[PDB]
Amino acid sequence: TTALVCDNGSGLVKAGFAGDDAPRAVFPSIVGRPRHQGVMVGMGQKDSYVGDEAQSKRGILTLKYPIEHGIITNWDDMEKIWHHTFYNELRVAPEEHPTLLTEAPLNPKANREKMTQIMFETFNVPAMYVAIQAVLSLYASGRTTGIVLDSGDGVTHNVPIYEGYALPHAIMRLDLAGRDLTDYLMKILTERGYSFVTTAEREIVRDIKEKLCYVALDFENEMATAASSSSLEKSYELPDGQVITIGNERFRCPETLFQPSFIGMESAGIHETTYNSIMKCDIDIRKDLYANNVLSGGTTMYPGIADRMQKEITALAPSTMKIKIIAPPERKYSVWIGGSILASLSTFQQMWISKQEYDEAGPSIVHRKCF
Amino acid sequence: TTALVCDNGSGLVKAGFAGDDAPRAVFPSIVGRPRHQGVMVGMGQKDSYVGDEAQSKRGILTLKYPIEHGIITNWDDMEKIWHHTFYNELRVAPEEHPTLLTEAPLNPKANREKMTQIMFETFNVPAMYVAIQAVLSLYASGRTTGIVLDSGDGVTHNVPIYEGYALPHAIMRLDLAGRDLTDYLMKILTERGYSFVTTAEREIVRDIKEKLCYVALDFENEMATAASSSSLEKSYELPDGQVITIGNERFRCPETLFQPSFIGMESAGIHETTYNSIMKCDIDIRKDLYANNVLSGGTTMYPGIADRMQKEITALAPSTMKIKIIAPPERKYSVWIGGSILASLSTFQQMWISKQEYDEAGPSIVHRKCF
Amino acid sequence: SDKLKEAETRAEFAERSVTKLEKSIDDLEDELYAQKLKYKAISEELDHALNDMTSI
Amino acid sequence: SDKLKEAETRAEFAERSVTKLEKSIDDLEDELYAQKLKYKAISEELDHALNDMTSI
Ligand SMILES: Nc1ncnc2c1ncn2[C@@H]1O[C@H](COP(=O)(O)OP(=O)(O)O)[C@@H](O)[C@H]1O
Ligand SMILES: Nc1ncnc2c1ncn2[C@@H]1O[C@H](COP(=O)(O)OP(=O)(O)O)[C@@H](O)[C@H]1O
Ligand SMILES: [Mg+2]
Ligand SMILES: [Mg+2]
Repeated sequence: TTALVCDNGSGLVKAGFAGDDAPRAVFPSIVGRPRHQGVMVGMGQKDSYVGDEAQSKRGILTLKYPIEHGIITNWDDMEKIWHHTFYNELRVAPEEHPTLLTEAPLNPKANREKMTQIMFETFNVPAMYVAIQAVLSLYASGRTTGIVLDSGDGVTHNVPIYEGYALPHAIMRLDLAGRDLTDYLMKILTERGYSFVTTAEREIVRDIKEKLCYVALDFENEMATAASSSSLEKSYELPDGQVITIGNERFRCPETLFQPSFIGMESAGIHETTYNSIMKCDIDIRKDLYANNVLSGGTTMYPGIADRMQKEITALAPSTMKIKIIAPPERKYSVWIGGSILASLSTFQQMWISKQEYDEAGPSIVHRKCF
Repeated sequence: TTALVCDNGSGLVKAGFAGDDAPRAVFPSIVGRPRHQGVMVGMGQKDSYVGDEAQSKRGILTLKYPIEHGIITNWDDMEKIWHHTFYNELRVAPEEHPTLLTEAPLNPKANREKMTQIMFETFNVPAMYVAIQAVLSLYASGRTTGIVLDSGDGVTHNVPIYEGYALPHAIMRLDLAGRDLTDYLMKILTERGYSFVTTAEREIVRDIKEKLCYVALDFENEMATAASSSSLEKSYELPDGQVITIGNERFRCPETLFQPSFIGMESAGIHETTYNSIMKCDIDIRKDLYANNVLSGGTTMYPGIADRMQKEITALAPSTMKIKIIAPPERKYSVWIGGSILASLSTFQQMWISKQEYDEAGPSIVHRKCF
Repeated sequence: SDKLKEAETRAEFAERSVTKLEKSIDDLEDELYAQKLKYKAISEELDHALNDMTSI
Repeated sequence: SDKLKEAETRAEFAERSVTKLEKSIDDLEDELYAQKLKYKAISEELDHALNDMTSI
């Protein structure tokens, strides 16, 4: 039979059968209970709208993501999300399909063990396998080397790989991602008068960020230009009218990636953690990693980031090496495409964690040889 | 058995069995004791004529409404009105019929508790339920969202509802209604020479208001036109002859709704309390409320109000949203039609306040789960 | 009675005419909605071309 | 007499409604014409761009 390539993610759940080009169903991972009282009788009001249904009734819900930073903080809601994904968005019972979840690097063990225990006890799948979210993004590019920066919505991690041999001592995981950029944008919009507070209006700020923000090639020059002319002010229409005008908030929101001091984080930007991740590698594979830097994940879709990052790394790196940044147009679904490719391989067909194996060793089987 | 859908109102009591299209008996709610001496013996003169009987002998009575502004100020008279409604206008003993009263929003608790205590002790009904007068008017329109402006004769209230979830923090109750318009019309008629003072002549002024007054589309232009031409002066024949001619009093009486400063009230008109009630709602359900504005209640029957209100709200609202005002031809009985529909539902059949429940918790049961 | 019949006939024609006008305005409002969708789509496509060209 | 008064009032209401509807439909037609004018202007600009791109 065919395998189910699910990809929990944090912000958008992407799923679909193995062997295709794009995920079949992509929908936000939010579960929102209603918060008001409700007076109409017999309206058929449910107790929790999940997935894309709660992005249409969000006016009277309190949306809450079940995955904070890669890790899962609310297991009941995550179980509800998985149940919805299997039964309503794909309509395939899990009793007859292997599953291939994905997990960020350096995550707590208990999260992974609970994930496999749920998949084997509640949904009762035949066999499931957990894979690191960066190796798949490297599969999708058709490479076999390269250092991949997978800046998702929950957590940004940077896994270097050479000739198929991952370097476990050079993984640099940073917890700045799309959600923190949304919060920072929502916080700097208040400088013009627009106040978004409700958890429903966070979605509106996210839409503003997606449609308007861009990464500046040079930050100081843009700050000077936006403060003199008015060629940058782009307007946007809220879900009820009252258009708003975003000035130099456009390139200040995604600039947080390269200067995490804006949101008070100490660490260095995504332009310098990649160079540090390279320098921890051996001295003989640094040229190949320099030449095959891969971008993935949703948050790396800002217009103009593949040039800013290249300029920064070229500034840091030695002058002789060639710096090349692979930015495929299908960046958002790169991890899932790689997952489909991996699940479609014949050599991989014996790596699944078969159910009888789980019955013999318990949930701690995932840390064992079947990784 | 069948349920009795009574609707106390203030000015017209509307009642009838559940499941029909129109109330069975509609009659003014006035109780008038005779005031003169009376010399004929054996004429069979009663001590209080209630309902529609006191609108025919009103020449020698002192009519007094038992409901001032939603609240009930004279409990003995209200009990008399209910007794008349049950026994003479419907001729069904209350011992064998559930009742569904209606109550304005934000009314004093003691009024509701006394109402249920009367219904359970004096008339001894099997089970009664109290419902907010706006949710029913929303039932009758066949909608499930929308903001309903129920401008009755006692009190005008504006309850917004979305997807069946009422928003308790956005109810704007204003005490200007048909009665104040009658008093203001009676006060401005004195500018031509016609003086109505007696409580019986208030009924004549009410008839004048119903038959002649209309809401102007633009107030200043109408004031200018009525002051130059004479195409507006419509005449009306009193109950004894001596026709009267109403000039620009025609559209000045109902204009008080949109400018409550005429009768000295501070608050804003019904055109601006609706917009304020909308703006208190969340940012994502404002479009639906804009598109589904519902009118109900008697006082919204003035010829030309559904256009003036739409023009005013379109002036206030953002230019992109579409403003639509639902004004069904059966506006007057909209609340009662909705009450019949609600009482006819199977899902609602277990929400009644059963008598044994009242015996166990006292009259304060109404504020509890059985709302 | 004759005058009542005449007035009722004219009022019925007026009702029919206002129904026709409301249907016509519904049709033209729908057409304007379609053209507004057209402009939204064309502006979105132009913005997409702009971001693709600026971002290579 | 009661019936005649009812009919007359109905006629006046319907006439006023038809007047409002006519004015509104004319205004909306004007708005649609304006948006079509904007679309045609940008379309002619893009057509000039295509004429130059023929040399591209
Ligand atoms: N076109 C875009 N432009 C800018 N940011 C985007 C765009 N699309 C998605 N994002 C950001 O990326 C996030 C989605 O990232 P995604 O790759 O789905 O995370 P995950 O790894 O959990 O699947 C969104 O929250 C949004 O903030
Ligand atoms: N055809 C009409 N035109 C204008 N005003 C009316 C008309 N019918 C009723 N009214 C006004 O509405 C009041 C009746 O309102 P109603 O809806 O019966 O109040 P309630 O909510 O108490 O039932 C009357 O007092 C009268 O002033
Ligand atoms: Mg991801
Ligand atoms: Mg009422």
